Amino acid sequence: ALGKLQDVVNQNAQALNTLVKQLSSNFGAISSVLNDILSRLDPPEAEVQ
Amino acid sequence: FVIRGDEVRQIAPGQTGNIADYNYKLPDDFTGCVIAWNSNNLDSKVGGN
Repeated sequence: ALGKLQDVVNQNAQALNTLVKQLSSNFGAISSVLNDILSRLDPPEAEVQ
Repeated sequence: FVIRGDEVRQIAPGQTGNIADYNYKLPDDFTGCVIAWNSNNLDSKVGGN
């Protein structure tokens, strides 16, 4: 019966997780971590990715 | 200023090198024009300039 409510929660929760997981995505960049790119590439090169 | 031919590429936005790092750096948002012309007849000495 409470699904309607539970449903909502999950959606919201679900969204956040997706959002968080997007931080683990390259999107074409060499890496998904900014610090790694900065440490491994100079700003002229790093900025591209 | 005066450089060598190989260094000509270094004179540009988003460039790295001895000249760019230590001698003359351009901003990433640089607006202007770069004009480089050989000056061998003017800047070369037989014994070494």
